[PDB]
Amino acid sequence: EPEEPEADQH
Amino acid sequence: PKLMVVVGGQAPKAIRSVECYDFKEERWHQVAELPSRRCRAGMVYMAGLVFAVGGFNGSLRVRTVDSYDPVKDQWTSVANMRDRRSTLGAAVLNGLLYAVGGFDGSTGLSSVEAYNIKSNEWFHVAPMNTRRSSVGVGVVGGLLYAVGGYDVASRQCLSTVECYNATTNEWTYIAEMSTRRSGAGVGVLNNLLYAVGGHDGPLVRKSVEVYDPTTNAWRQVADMNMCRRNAGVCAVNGLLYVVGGDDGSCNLASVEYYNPTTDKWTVVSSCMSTGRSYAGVTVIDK
Repeated sequence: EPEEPEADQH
Repeated sequence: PKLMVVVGGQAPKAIRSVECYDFKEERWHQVAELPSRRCRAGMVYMAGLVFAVGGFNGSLRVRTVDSYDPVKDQWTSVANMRDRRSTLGAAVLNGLLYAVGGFDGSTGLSSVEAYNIKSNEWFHVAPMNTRRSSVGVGVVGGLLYAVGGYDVASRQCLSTVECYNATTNEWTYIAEMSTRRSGAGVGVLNNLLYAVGGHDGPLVRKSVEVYDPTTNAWRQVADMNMCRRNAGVCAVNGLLYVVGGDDGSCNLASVEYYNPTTDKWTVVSSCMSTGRSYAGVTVIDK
């Protein structure tokens, strides 16, 4: 899964 | 005599480092490291211990909780939360530790759970009105506030704020902030609730605003010296300290403090061992 915080996922 | 404690964070990946700032010596120190790498965790001081709550280990979002005994300089595991929570806010209210919102690896959370240290148990309480990941929290006047954050349902960074009443077990919207702030630092100083920085998409804020519960109104104060999202915030000796964070591109090693009598932000001369964002920050007795 994406390592970025949710606000930063695109 | 206080110490500021900074726990974990990204520098640029999740780290174990725990640093303490001694205000009298005016120096930073490394103390016992976290048992496991963590960033995006909640952090509180309760019952003489520092609680590190949830977070992200660089791979997975976690439901782990550990407590730090500053006298013994030792970390100990406490009961896991019900839910994985990363970029949550954590606060103490009426002797209970609340884990508010966050992200479980799938979606942002409106759920909230509370920890009873007497029984070492977590239990859900009423959920928030809105899902909020990267949410900041603060307690003032016997109420818990959840400030801004990110709502995946609308794909929006949030200007709304809600307040939790533990007597009625209800979340209620309060006055809206002047702007959207995901990843705002939140602190309480002289009966004012501070919302510090944050971002709206790639637009990282240096602005800061304050909320007065007695008037249910927000107003802006002086801008910080730099834009910061995901900074740690604490109040010490009449000042509001803002620790690290990032400007959307780089992690910050600097700390700056706000003096509400002069309405000025001052950068602290001594920085942390490295730039770190998403670090837990609290204050303990020395």
